[PDB]
Amino acid sequence: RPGTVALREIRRYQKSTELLIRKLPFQRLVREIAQDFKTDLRFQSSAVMALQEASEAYLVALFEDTNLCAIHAKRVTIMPKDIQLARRIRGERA
Amino acid sequence: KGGAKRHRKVLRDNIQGITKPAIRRLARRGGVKRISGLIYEETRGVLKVFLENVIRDAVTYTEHAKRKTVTAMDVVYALKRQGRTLYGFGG
Amino acid sequence: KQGGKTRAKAKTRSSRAGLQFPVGRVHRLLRKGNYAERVGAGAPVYLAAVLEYLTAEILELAGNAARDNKKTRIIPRHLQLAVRNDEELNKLLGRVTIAQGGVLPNIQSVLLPKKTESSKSAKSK
Amino acid sequence: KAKTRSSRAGLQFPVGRVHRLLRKGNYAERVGAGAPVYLAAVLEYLTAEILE
Amino acid sequence: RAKAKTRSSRAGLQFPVGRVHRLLRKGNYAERVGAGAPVYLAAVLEYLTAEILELAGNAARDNKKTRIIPRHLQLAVRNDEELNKLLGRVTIAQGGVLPNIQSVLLPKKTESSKSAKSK
Amino acid sequence: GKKRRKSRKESYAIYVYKVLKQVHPDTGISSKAMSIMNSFVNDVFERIAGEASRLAHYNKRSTITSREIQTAVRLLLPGELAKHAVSEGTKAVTKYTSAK
Amino acid sequence: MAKSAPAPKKGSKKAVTKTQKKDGKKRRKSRKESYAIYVYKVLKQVHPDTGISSKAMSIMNSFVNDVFERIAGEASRLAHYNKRSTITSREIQTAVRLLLPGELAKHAVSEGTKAVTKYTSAK
Amino acid sequence: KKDGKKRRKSRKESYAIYVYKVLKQVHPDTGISSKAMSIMNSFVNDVFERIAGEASRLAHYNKRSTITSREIQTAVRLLLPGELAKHAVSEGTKAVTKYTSAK
Repeated sequence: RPGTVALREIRRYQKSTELLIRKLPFQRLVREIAQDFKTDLRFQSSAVMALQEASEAYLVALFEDTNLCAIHAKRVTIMPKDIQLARRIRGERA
Repeated sequence: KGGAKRHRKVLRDNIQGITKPAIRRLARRGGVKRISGLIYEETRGVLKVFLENVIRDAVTYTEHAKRKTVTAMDVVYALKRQGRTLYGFGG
Repeated sequence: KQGGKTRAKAKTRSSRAGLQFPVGRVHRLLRKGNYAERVGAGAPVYLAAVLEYLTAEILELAGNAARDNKKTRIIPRHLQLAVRNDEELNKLLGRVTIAQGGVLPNIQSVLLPKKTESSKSAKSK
Repeated sequence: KAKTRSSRAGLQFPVGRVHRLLRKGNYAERVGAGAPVYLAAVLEYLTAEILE
Repeated sequence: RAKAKTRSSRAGLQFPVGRVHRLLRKGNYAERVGAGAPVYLAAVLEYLTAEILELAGNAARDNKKTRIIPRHLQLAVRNDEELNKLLGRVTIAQGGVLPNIQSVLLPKKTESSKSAKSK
Repeated sequence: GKKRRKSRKESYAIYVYKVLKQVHPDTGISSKAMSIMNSFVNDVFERIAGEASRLAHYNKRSTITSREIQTAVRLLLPGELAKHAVSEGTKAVTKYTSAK
Repeated sequence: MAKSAPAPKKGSKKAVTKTQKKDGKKRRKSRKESYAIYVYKVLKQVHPDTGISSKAMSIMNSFVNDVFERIAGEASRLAHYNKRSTITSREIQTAVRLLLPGELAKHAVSEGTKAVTKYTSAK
Repeated sequence: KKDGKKRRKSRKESYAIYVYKVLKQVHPDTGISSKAMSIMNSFVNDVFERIAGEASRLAHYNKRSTITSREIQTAVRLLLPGELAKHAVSEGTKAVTKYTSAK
């Protein structure tokens, strides 16, 4: 039984067209990062959604790369090793 | 040996000129301790696809300049556009 | 008016701020590239100052790398060592390829067999 | 004015708007008349194929 | 017939090059002085003053302050090793001390492992 | 003035809809899709225009003509897409030549 | 020591061999603009006892041209983004914070602010 | 038109304004305090005395009976560590050329 509905989650989440990260914590998250660089920054409704969509798609693309790292090492789970390798090979880490 | 005098079989062999010692030096320079047998063939394949993409852009640059001779500037434009910028030739 | 006068304004090179790089050549190159409809005199001076510092900084580190290799003339290896030494320089010159360069001595730990190479149970296979 | 440049070439995308953006972007000192018509056709072709 | 430009402005410097010329003669360091000495000395002083002030501003930013106070001066002159050698013996008025703690002083007996926030 | 806020917004959404109604006349489009299409069309124009400008500077000409863009079209578009786009580009210029 | 503004002398030095003395000469090639004299000059100031080879000089020559294209190209990008047609000092300064990383931008901005102040407050 | 008010015009030997000026050149939007300025004023005086003292000793040792850029260049290398000595010598060479280049 463990892992059975994980495959079911693939079917629903890959034809759903929505955002998975909670919007309100992300709304306060962009303010905290932006405030340190400069103070008194006003955001917009489109700005939050545009920033969130790029971040979520980046994670999905990153997770797919780590998926190929798991099968490479005869694994089914994404250890932190997979993410570290994917960032270096893609050149995003440095 | 003038004229056409062209012999072309169904296969090609100039790729095989890059052989195991040539591949071995690159593997050692990258720190790879040991290299498998089929990597030699794949490395030749990786060289073929990488060169093909570069020449496609470079050919367009060369003909746009009405040039029958390739120059360091033309290959730089293809390399810079693809992101693999080269410093040392041209400028 | 058309009145003759002596040299009242500074009849020196356009790099009046002590810069050695020519801001004038940067100015015409800006016009050559058609970057902007109007180009102020501040841009070529500012660009040269950044370029002059960047040129001096790399050569300073390249010379230090040359001292490590015990060489007087700066070679592309010394320049590549400076670029790949600091993260700020490495990030900026990330995917660039240098001519006649080398490879930094980076080695993975798994490729050095040093713990009782004889065997894992006793002193031989 | 009876017909536009886009209609003359058979294209639906505004060739003149592409010409304005080319002048706005300062890509070249001078612009040929055959340039925007070629760019508009390629842009229009890609839009039609993807929508197809 | 007037002071059109100053020696500092002639050399592109801001420090009082002319004052250095008088100070060199005031101290009786030598029988005579040359023209290259004040310009060489003024540029050296400008680099030292600016770099420490540049580092002081960075230290002030880490301390969430914009007005440079003597605390920021002390932090800058003890972090860098090169500044440590020059200003190791001199003392800073109103300055503090860097947050240094020995291994034996932590709760665990002779243990120095902590979270990756300051070390 | 009287209620003048007609700032020109460069949008291809209306033109994307019109060509949509010709390849597939009995079809509709959503505004959200038009926003993506408008950004996609503008980005493609910027890439080709940016590529075209570089080609003119390489040849020391600083002039953009159908030859420059046709080379730029061949540079980025793949083999199948470029050859069909080249014919479409060649069709447009040769049709516009015989006009008026 | 005479006037040479007339057009006929604008293009000359052909190899027609109309020579009275100094036979060795050729035709004016396109000026491949290089920064070799400036790179060498700044090298001596920071390191008087350090030389450099021609291969490194060619690498640097391409480096300035590529960097100049990057910084000026980025500078023209945000000039259109804010609907501006004149670039004097703010577009590049903003581009410096964009192109160069944190520490590198700080050095470029600080020296650039010093340079523009030195350029002004005179003449 | 004569002195009139007087008896409190002395002690110009302070580098307070110059330290303030160089601060704005590198950091335009930051401030300073008199307590910090006093240390900078003391720092310049202490550094200059050490540098000028080293130059004075070199002149006595070599019987040159003069002070020029060469004496300070030797003194700069002695006092400053390697990283600081390299930059200080570069600044001195950079500034010397500009002064000699023109009036």
